[PDB]
Amino acid sequence: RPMWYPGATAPAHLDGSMLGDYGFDPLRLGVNKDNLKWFREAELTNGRWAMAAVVGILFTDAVGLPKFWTAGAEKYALDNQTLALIEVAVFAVLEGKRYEIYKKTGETGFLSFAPFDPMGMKSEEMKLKELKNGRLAMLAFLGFCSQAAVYGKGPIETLQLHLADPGHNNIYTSSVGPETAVTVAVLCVLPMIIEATKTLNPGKESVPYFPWNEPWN
Amino acid sequence: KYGENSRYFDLQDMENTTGSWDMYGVDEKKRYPDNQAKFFTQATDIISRRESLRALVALSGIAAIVTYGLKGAKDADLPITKGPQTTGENGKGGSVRSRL
Amino acid sequence: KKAQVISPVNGDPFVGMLETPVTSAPIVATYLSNLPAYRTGVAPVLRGVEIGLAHGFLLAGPFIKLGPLRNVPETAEIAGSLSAAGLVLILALCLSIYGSAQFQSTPSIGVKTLSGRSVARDPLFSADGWSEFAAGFLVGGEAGVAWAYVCTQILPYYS
Amino acid sequence: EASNKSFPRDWVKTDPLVPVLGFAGWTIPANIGVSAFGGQSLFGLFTQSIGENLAHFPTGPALDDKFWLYLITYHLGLFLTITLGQIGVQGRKQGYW
Amino acid sequence: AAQGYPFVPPSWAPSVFVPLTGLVLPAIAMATLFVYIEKEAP
Amino acid sequence: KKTIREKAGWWSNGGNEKLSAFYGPDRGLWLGPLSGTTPAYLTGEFPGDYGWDSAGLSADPETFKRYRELELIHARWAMLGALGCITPELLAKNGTPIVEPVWFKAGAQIFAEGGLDYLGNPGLVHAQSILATLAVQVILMGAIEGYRVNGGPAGEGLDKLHPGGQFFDPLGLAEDPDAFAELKVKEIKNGRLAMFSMFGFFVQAIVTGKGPLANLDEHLASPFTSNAFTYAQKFTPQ
Ligand code: CHL
Ligand code: CLA
Ligand SMILES: CCCCCCCCCCCCCCCCCC(=O)OC[C@H](CO[C@@H]1O[C@H](CO)[C@H](O)[C@H](O)[C@H]1O)OC(=O)CCCCCCCCCCCCCCCCC
Ligand SMILES: CC1=C[C@H](O)CC(C)(C)[C@H]1/C=C/C(C)=C/C=C/C(C)=C/C=C/C=C(C)/C=C/C=C(C)/C=C/C1=C(C)C[C@H](O)CC1(C)C
Repeated sequence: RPMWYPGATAPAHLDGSMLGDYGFDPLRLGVNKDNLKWFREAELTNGRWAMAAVVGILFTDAVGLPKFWTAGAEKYALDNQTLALIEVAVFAVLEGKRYEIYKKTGETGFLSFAPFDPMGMKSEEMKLKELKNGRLAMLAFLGFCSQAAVYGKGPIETLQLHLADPGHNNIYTSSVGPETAVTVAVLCVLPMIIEATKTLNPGKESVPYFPWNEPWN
Repeated sequence: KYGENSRYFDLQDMENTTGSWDMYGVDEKKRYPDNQAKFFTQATDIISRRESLRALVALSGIAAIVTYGLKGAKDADLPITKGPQTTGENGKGGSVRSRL
Repeated sequence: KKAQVISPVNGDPFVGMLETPVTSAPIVATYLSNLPAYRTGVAPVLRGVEIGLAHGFLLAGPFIKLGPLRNVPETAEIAGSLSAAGLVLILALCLSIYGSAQFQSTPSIGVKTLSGRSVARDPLFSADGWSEFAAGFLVGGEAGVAWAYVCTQILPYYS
Repeated sequence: EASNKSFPRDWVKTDPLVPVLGFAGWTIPANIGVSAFGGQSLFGLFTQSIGENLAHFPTGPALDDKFWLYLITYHLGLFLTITLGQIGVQGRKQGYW
Repeated sequence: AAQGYPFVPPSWAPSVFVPLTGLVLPAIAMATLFVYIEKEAP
Repeated sequence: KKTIREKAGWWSNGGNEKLSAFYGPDRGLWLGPLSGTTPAYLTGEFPGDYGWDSAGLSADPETFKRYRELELIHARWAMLGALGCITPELLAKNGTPIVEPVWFKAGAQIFAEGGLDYLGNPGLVHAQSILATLAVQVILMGAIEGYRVNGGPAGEGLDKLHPGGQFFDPLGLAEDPDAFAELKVKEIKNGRLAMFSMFGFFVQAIVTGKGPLANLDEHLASPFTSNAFTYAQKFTPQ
């Protein structure tokens, strides 16, 4: 199976049993298996919400609407506090039933539809596509907020800015330029350090001395 | 046996011999209201494990202390956040040589 | 010259506790037995909630009346309640790591109750039991600190 | 101690006559007028101090109140009388003489 | 990052890292090294 | 015999006499102890049996189950009404600008200039025509109320009054048998209360012509002068 960098050897806990397993856990947060199940459900939930959020920010910035980091300060039909109140009140039951569905099944569900599948298109292929698009959408939303924090523009005005001058309107010519440049450089040279770790200790997995890892075993 | 004739050592009763006693512990199950017990058993379900409670502690404490540094020490109006509000002890480097 | 009060513990003069009125007076033993620490049949999570409510309500007072912001009128209670919340969180972490450290051996010796009937071991003194005890302690402590703030806000004669 | 194998529950041998007789033996003599008090008594001045301090009910007594003197002397003698009464009752009942 | 030499820390960096290094990292470290030292060899 | 914490009902595990007061022959009745002869067909196996068939309309069991159906449907509709009658008035006294928050004049809001602002906001519903509103209402309600009697997309072979599948019990409160049987009589008692209160809303709108929360405030201000008797002289025949 493909990996997060070419020729990567996966950790002993990321043995490809789950989907999206590109062997990515350099911090070994998924050494515990129940933690890994909870983290998979959390990955897919963060990703579902970021999918909806990315498409929503896109639909909002596509038309003449307030910017997504200023849309909360607009005036609405309800007061702020009652909005938050009803939100908490309904999400109480919603997330309670979702947590119950996780405890029962191990996957998500709406309220009682353990598998929210009106149109029965559930598959492992569709699961992998949901996971992949959800990771992509988490990255996309992070980028929305980040290049709306450097600039005062949302997704597509910044995209048009990059398309206007690709060499001069990019992340390395903005205020966060240098740190992203050095970060990208380190991330490019990192896998060879990791591959040295794998090479000079052939077959021997190493423990990185982390608190969540229980490295004394 | 144990409790009579000053026979303070019995192999069949090693708890009374060694002193493994519950001086005050009672084993009664009828303490709390079952609605309240259900509430407070359900309210602790997500943290009833060691690693999960340590995760909540880490999250909440990192967040509390980070937002303390960002807004809370200012909301508390700590002097380190307000600054000196004066010239300070700049020009008085010493009693002899008043350095900056 | 009769009627000696001080007795050895459970009649055993070699264990070394010397049952004494402060130890084993009827009212004192009644009070200590009724405390949620010594209710070895109830779930440890609920006893932890009760203990934590008490301790989180009491330890807000010092931070409120003696903290660094004790003299600013309205910021005092907020500051002290946040401080008590932090201390309760620290104590909950302490309890969790204590449950990690202590409960690994499962000692096989039984427990009696000063009257002969071999009671069971308290589920509190088990890893899962102490995990849920610390969970209950966190929940109850934060709730008790919050209610201490509430009582500063709503009580009539709160000076 | 070959005996005392259970820590008896009646460790204090309660005779309800003891507190009554101690309160009576201290307080009734505590209501005898002496000219050092100006013709008044220790317990009478004590009840008067409590009356004046009950007027301003929330705030507590002062330091120069002279209420504390009456309280402390009355309770010294009272606790001594009750203590020696219990001792004497359970010394006459038991042996000890 | 900042104008001039980049990688100048923010103004709020002390206010964050001094509490971290002093309240958080010592908590993590002492907890980890407590669970390590009370751990029993199987 | 029984200790103090059991009399308060601390322990919800050993409660088996909870349905004894609402089902079975030893239950509460309509006139209490002043109702001896319970009707012999109202045996108490259904929720809301207080032994009240004084007009005798439900002696036959088929008529009785049709009347039970009508009672529960009217109960749920009046519950939704009595929640949906006061809450525009509650949100107008909150400060949300609903322009005609009384329920008996809310239908005329669609004949205004700006149509029917939902929460007083043009960003909301903003429905202008009463005709398309009633058309989509009769289409949607025909589909739903026709799905109700013989099943449909949200359950087919379920009970005609209590389906409770994945759509009508999504929170799952009625999984337990005793909890479902207790919340049945809770439902029908809240529904009879709301049916009585909706009849009160109808009569209060007819003879006073003001808001029900306005009626509540005019009774809270003056209870003895502003009762139902100060409007008793409003239908005198001249
Ligand atoms: C022992 C005393 C006792 C009495 C007197 C009543 C009385 C009543 N209960 Mg009952 N209950 C009693 C015990 C208990 N009830 C209940 C639980 C219930 C429930 C759940 C219900 C009742 C209902 C009723 C009513 C049934 C008959 C009716 O509809 O009258 C109708 C006739 C009148 C009330 C008299 C008319 C009113 C007025 C005095 C005369 C008209 C005045 C106007 C000025 C006239 C002008 C109008 C003109 C324009 C035409 C009746 C008022 C039912 C109800 O509420 O119906 C309304 C009902 O649903 N009871 C419990 C719990 C187990 C009891 C325990 O002891
Ligand atoms: C969904 C992924 C995604 C995509 C398609 C883009 C695309 C773009 N970004 Mg955004 N960005 C992202 C994620 C993404 N970014 C994230 C996660 C961050 C947080 C670090 C940012 C932060 C950011 C800033 C601060 C700036 C941009 C800018 C830009 C533009 C120029 C590229 C550049 O200099 O940034 C390079 C981006 C990174 C180094 C971030 C990591 C990107 C990852 C590796 C994904 C790369 C794309 C992926 C392989 C395939 C995309 C899927 C599909 C659309 C084809 C371009 C429109 C610049 C711009 O428009 O200025 C005019 C700019 O100033 N981005
Ligand atoms: C498994 C699937 C689960 C799906 C659950 C249902 C999700 C429903 C999301 C909300 C959809 C409502 C849209 C109705 C049509 C509006 C068309 C329109 O013109 O919009 C127009 C509106 C804007 O219009 C504005 O309305 C405001 C309302 O006060 C103001 O009045 C403004 O003046 C007006 O301009 O656009 C939107 O509001 C779109 C927002 C949609 C997302 C809202 C946040 C929800 C995010 C969490 C979702 C939680 C899901 C669980 C809770 C529900 C459980 C049943
Ligand atoms: C039991 C018995 C017994 C004996 O024997 C005999 C007899 C007497 C006969 C019987 C009795 C009966 C009765 C009482 C009946 C009654 C009923 C009712 C009242 C109902 C209501 C009923 C009521 C109802 C439905 C109601 C409903 C409601 C609804 C829909 C809604 C509404 C609304 C709203 C939201 C508001 C807006 O703005 C509009 C509207 C639209 C307006």
